[PDB]
Amino acid sequence: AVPLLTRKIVKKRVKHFKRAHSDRYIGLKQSWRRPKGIDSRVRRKFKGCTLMPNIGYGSDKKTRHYLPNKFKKFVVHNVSELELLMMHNRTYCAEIAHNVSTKKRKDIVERAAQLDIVVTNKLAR
Amino acid sequence: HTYHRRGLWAIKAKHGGALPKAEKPEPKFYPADDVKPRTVSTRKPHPTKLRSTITPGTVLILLAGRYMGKRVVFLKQLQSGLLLITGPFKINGVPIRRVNQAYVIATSTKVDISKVNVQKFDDKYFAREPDFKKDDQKVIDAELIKAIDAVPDLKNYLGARFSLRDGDKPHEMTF
Amino acid sequence: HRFHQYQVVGRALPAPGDEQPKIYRMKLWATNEVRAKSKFWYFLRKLKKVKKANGQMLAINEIFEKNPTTIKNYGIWLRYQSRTGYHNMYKEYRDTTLNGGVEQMYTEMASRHRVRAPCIQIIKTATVDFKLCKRDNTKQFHNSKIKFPLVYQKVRPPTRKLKTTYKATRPNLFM
Amino acid sequence: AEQYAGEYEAQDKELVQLKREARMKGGFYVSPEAKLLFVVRIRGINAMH
Amino acid sequence: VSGSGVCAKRVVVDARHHMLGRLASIVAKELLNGQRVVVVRCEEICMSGGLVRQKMKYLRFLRKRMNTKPSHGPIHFRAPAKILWRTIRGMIPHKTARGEAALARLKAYEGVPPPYDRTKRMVIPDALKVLRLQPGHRYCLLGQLSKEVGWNYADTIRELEEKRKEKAKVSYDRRKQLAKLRVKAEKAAEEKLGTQLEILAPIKY
Amino acid sequence: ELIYKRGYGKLNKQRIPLANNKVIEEGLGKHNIICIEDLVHEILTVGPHFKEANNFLWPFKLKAPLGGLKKKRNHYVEGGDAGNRENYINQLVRRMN
Amino acid sequence: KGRQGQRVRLYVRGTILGYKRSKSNQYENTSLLQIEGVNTKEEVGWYAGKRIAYVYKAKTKSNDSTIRCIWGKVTRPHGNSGVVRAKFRSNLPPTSMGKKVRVFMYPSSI
RNA sequence: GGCCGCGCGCCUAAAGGCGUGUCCCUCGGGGCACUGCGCUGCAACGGCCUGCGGGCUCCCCAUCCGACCCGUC
RNA sequence: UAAGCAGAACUGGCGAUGCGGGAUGAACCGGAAGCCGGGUUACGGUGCCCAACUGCGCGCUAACCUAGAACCCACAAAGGG
RNA sequence: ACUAGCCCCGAAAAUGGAUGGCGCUGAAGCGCGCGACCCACACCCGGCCAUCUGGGCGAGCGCCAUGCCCCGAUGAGUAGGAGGGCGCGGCGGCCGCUGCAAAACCCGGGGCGCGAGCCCGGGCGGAGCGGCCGUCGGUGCAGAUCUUGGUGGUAGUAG
RNA sequence: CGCCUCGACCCACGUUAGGCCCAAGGGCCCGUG
Ligand SMILES: [K+]
Ligand SMILES: [K+]
Ligand SMILES: [K+]
Ligand SMILES: [Mg+2]
Ligand SMILES: [Mg+2]
Ligand SMILES: [Mg+2]
Ligand SMILES: [Mg+2]
Ligand SMILES: [Mg+2]
Ligand SMILES: [Mg+2]
Ligand SMILES: [Mg+2]
Ligand SMILES: [Mg+2]
Ligand SMILES: [Mg+2]
Ligand SMILES: [Mg+2]
Ligand SMILES: [Mg+2]
Ligand SMILES: [Mg+2]
Ligand SMILES: [Mg+2]
Ligand SMILES: [Mg+2]
Ligand SMILES: [Mg+2]
Ligand SMILES: [Mg+2]
Ligand SMILES: [Mg+2]
Ligand SMILES: [Mg+2]
Ligand SMILES: [Mg+2]
Ligand SMILES: [Mg+2]
Ligand SMILES: [Mg+2]
Ligand SMILES: [Mg+2]
Ligand SMILES: [Mg+2]
Ligand SMILES: [Mg+2]
Ligand SMILES: [Mg+2]
Ligand SMILES: [Mg+2]
Ligand SMILES: [Mg+2]
Ligand SMILES: [Mg+2]
Repeated sequence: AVPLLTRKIVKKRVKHFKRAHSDRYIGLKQSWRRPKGIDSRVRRKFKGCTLMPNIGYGSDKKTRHYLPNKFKKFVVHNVSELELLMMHNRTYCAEIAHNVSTKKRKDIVERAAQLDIVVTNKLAR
Repeated sequence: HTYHRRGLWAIKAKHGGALPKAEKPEPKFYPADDVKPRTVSTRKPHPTKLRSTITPGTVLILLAGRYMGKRVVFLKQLQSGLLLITGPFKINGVPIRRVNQAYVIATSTKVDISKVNVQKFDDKYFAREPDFKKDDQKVIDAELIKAIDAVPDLKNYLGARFSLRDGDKPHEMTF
Repeated sequence: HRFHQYQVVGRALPAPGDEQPKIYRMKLWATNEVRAKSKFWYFLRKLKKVKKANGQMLAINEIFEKNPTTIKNYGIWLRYQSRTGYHNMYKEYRDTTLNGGVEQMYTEMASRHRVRAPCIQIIKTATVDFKLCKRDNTKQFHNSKIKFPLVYQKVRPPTRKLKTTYKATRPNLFM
Repeated sequence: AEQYAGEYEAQDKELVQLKREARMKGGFYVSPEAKLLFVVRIRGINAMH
Repeated sequence: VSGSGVCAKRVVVDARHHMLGRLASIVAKELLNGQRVVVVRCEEICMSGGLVRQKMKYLRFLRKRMNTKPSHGPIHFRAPAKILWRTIRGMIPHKTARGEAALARLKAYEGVPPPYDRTKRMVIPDALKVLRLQPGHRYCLLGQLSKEVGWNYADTIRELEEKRKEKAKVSYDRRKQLAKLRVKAEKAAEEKLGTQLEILAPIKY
Repeated sequence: ELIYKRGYGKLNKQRIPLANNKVIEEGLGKHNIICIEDLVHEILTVGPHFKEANNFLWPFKLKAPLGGLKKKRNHYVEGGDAGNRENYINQLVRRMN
Repeated sequence: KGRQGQRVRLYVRGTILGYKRSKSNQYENTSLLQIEGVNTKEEVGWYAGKRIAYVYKAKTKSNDSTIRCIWGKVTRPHGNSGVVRAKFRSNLPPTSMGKKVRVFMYPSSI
């Protein structure tokens, strides 16, 4: 429907915390790992080095988990799970699960149009 | 720095204010979320203050828009707060327009416009929605060209655009 | 003025031994009153045997120049500490106030002898008639037909708005 | 508040009269010692005794 | 020190009788701010301290050299314009691309080669020797120092500069005749339109 | 000016702005200090309830002094900042408040 | 002289010097700008609040135009000699330092 | 630089605002005041909306500033 | 003899700590810290590198020894003119 | 004659060299002042996240009460401790998906979360898989001259 | 040297213990569409 959220969504950091030295080594993955070496520049927070996540970066409680379309996401797998958003259609949007087939996607997209529930990936498959 | 609510009087407004008890005033749909209804706001936003150097008949240089630098005579300040200006349309080709108080500079040169009628010109006249506009413009210059001819060289002054040249410091110029 | 002259008055705390102690006065040069009282208690402790904890501060008053529009000759007797030892010296100055002479004295000691303000004790200040001046460079300005040119002009714009990085010709200056 | 405001004056003024009278008869009037301080910390909290 | 702010295509500075390090300081700020600077007559720049002090300073600099490969080591330029170029480079972050671009906006010459012989050459007031140095203290000219340490084009610079000054002296005589003609013209044109120019009288200088 | 612009009370160990007189009443009313003028009078004229009034005041959080200092490392009589200035604390309060 | 181009000039030319800086770090949220003719901190106050435009030519066309604009305003003086601090909608690219900026008079108090 | 919750149930006035009675204050004109119930998210205007438009947490490059290789004793 | 040596007393610090200054540096000076916007300071500075005066004012110095130029600190003496 | 400021002599090492460099001589040096300015993650005001402190909410029109709302202060961390979460594989239950295409894998695709991670899109592939509650475990890798396997530069070189 | 598939306006030398000056702090330009 029309999103009920009116407070502007601000992000303290639209940027990922990539694991230190994952650029240097192919086998190191980008998922954050807290450095723990005794001499670590990144652990010791020298300027110019990789940044470390902390609780001060957290987002406003009123706007956290809201998608860019100002709705909050709920993943459905069939029609019955989609019926649960009819009373929350102004605050929640529906995403059809990744493994739901094209036949059932038609049924969920039809029922959500009747109920005025927004489906984020209704044009898929 | 006046304290309007300096005294607990509140009765110089409603002197005969001893009045009786107030009388307080199907949806066909229920919105599923308690949304406070939107009523019109009862706040008066205190209309904008005119710059003290802008007085009726004073000359203005336009600072932006398609008429940037046009030397123009000031007529009136509209209810919305935009100044009413005319070129006049004969000398510099600037028609009757309303301009923001910013984007103009008030010079110290003045013109008498006392015997000029600018009454039908107001915010509604400029509502976004022409032959009669040509007539109104035509009948407002001939009431103003003569007063421009009254002062020597004022006609060629109003028909020239203001510009900054080499070595010109806008923060030192008197205007 | 950087330096001010103060008259500081104090005494030892009235005790049953005396109960009407003697009064002590000093003329001290300081930048404000708090620094004048501290220097007073410094000399009372070292010259008499009364320190601030056993004493009372009675009065503090600033002395002013009688005629700050004439030029006086000012002699100063001082005590200063060098890197190796203590020495006393006599200095002479020309100023419209004795405040200027004391500022001159402190500046000269800092330059010619690298002596800072703490290492200086003003023994005596006075005004000297031009007949009795002792140091040269004070008598040579007692000429009634004093005449000379200005050999260093300091070519500069007046108010820093007229400053430019480049100029079209070299300055002409003469004396 | 009226009483306090008028008490700040006649206290400053009285000290002006007392000092003048002391000079009038040739003496010194000693002002009462200060009873109040305002104290502000000017150094940080590192390396403290 | 900030830039001139004069925002021209290029400023031509007559370097004669300026202090070397004070001139280089101002020019370096101009180049770093985006101005193109052309410095002419770099052979007559002045350095405080006479020839002897300045000459041994260069000789100590001439001592510096990479022991294992001198053509890699410091390059010791002998000309006055390249000496001033290196003095300015020392005041610029020249190993960055910004300082590389800044130093590319500087042109330095000995004498006044064309077309700058017919353009306007300015001066820097706070680099001029007459305002910077006491009249009794020693100093030397850049060309004299350069001549002492290996520069060999001082004679051709001097011969060219004499030829230029002859041509400028003739152009000066012609300009004086045209100025006297101009003053007569403004005198005759003053009465012919005497009434119109009344408003110019109080601001006539 | 210190108590008006930077006045905070201690109510239940909490730092409460003295925006109205009810805060001062509910803090120091039992000592016959009703409003912000009584509080100012008690502090300025050190009275029978200075201990209760002063301790009720949360320590003032002054800004960095506009215009700077001279030398925080030595005394005021040496040309620095530390120590007793006795009247020039008012000039210092002007720039820190 | 018969010239072509702009007929009037209602702006003064500023040059971008850089960023708010110390000896060891820099801040893009404010730029340092030198305005022609402004030589003192005192006469900077006239220009405080005045709108500023940085004009550069991009590589593609956007509205059948190859020129882009970034808008800012003069915020305060910087130092004693007329340099000013300016805030733009987006931080200026460091490549723009040394280039020209246009200082208008659009918000006028006089 | 960040924020957007007085006004009307009397009249006139674009609107800011003015207009009642009482006691006191003097030296011309104000001051402190009547206090009765209710309702109670600041505005104006513009350009644009399928486009060479807007955005981007993605990719590449440029520039300025910052930046020494991790683990270990 | 001394040592960036070896050993004790009180306190602080580094180790366990980033950040601003001392060009650079575990310990020196300032100051300790969630992610940010605006204002102002500390130490230290305002010719360029480098943000901020070639600012206002008085003297001293002339180094034909690489004159001199920031606590710790990166040296200088007796003695001479 | 003595005294003390700056300056000079006294004053010699090995790569070429360092008031940090360029340079500076009514200094851009030394001593002493004045006014402004620059400038830290320090101080002040404001927003947001978390920790801690203190409160409000039933003859309930009443609530993930393990919730929501209000108030104030606070936020460095090796060794170490603890809490709350993320992920892997089973078992007991519950709720589902999939030949109208499951798992795995790939992608300058789009997002959510401070983060561990998660969700979706497009492709490949062709038969299985997931989420929630409880419980259990051979349960999370960058190092160990770590194990096994595969692959580089060296290198079209030594020869 | 040979051979060809945003008005971007402005020229004195020289000296400052000297050549009216005491900064281009000027001058010029329809500067006006
Ligand atoms: K080890
Ligand atoms: K499980
Ligand atoms: K050829
Ligand atoms: Mg994110
Ligand atoms: Mg899928
Ligand atoms: Mg300390
Ligand atoms: Mg600078
Ligand atoms: Mg050679
Ligand atoms: Mg300030
Ligand atoms: Mg300081
Ligand atoms: Mg200390
Ligand atoms: Mg250890
Ligand atoms: Mg360690
Ligand atoms: Mg700030
Ligand atoms: Mg100077
Ligand atoms: Mg050092
Ligand atoms: Mg000796
Ligand atoms: Mg240095
Ligand atoms: Mg905060
Ligand atoms: Mg912590
Ligand atoms: Mg640990
Ligand atoms: Mg790839
Ligand atoms: Mg699984
Ligand atoms: Mg198992
Ligand atoms: Mg295992
Ligand atoms: Mg492995
Ligand atoms: Mg490991
Ligand atoms: Mg190995
Ligand atoms: Mg192997
Ligand atoms: Mg191999
Ligand atoms: Mg071979």
